[PDB]
Amino acid sequence: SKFSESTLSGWTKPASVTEEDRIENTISMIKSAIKNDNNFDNLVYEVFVQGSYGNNTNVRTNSDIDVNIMLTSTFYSKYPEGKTNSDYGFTDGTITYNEYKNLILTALTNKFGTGNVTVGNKSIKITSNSYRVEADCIPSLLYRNYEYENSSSPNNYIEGIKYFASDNTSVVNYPKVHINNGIEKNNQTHKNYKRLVRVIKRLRNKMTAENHFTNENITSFLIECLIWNVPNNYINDYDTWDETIKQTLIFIKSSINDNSYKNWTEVSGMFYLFHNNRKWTSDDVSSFVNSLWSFMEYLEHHHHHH
Ligand SMILES: O=c1ccn([C@@H]2O[C@H](COP(=O)(O)OP(=O)(O)OP(=O)(O)O)[C@@H](O)[C@H]2O)c(=O)[nH]1
Ligand SMILES: [Mg+2]
Repeated sequence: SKFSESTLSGWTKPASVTEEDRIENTISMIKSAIKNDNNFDNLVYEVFVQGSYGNNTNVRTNSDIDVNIMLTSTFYSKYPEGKTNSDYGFTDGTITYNEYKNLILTALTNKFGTGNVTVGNKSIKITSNSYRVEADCIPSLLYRNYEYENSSSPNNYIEGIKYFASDNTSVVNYPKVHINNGIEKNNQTHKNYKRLVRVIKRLRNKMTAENHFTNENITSFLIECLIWNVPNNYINDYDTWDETIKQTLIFIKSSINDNSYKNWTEVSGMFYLFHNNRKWTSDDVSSFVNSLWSFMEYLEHHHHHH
């Protein structure tokens, strides 16, 4: 490629943490907002980091931390066919999602101030200078998937999250499963899986910045999922980032062309990566990979002259 091995390696680095305790302080301040609100006293819930910070795939220190505030004493379920809540001894919920969200908003408002809480479509932004909290908060309910492994046992399920965007469309994710699977792949690749994620994100940004290629449907989450689908041998068998990226692009192109991409899941394994309601298409990813291939000049220009 046109980039040195030193340059590529720099672009694999985790984003610097200019706070040392940013994740810690952020989780702790949000937890404090909830725990001191008496209206949560009888509720069970978890405050945890998801997205790029939860996966250690963040490439910019300035980016916002995604914090899930997940209710678990009331939850949603996916059952095997023909089963209902009463087959598992459950009610339809002692609190609705909107009631829970409004409690969360009150707690966050009391902690951070009404002018520093903004409700977006899929998250609540906290911009608190006083407590140094810059975070996207996702209030969710735990989602108990009993169907995936066909569990009739109330305590055996795959754990996800579910919430309703501000337009009331349903969103189901499996952030903890995603995190666990990404840790596993990192362990199997000598920590090079997440390094590869980070350098491909930085190269996407560089292609946009330098007017080579721009496609708003190529999200960071998509890039992480694409790289998670690269077989470990393409990461473990090479001695340079140049060659690792080269083989990654060859593999993704081949997999779109031979339709095997249709079996790829997101990192959680719980949804397919490509389908008709994703923001991206296979054409988008083909274009992205082709553009990266050209940007990196894996086909060297004539006489090494651009
Ligand atoms: O489970 C998910 C999570 C996220 N997304 C989609 O990914 C987009 C970002 O959602 P996230 O903010 O959770 O992803 P991320 O931290 O890894 O990436 P960045 O913040 O750096 O962008 C969102 O706009 C959503 O479209 C999913 O499709 N499924
Ligand atoms: Mg994010």
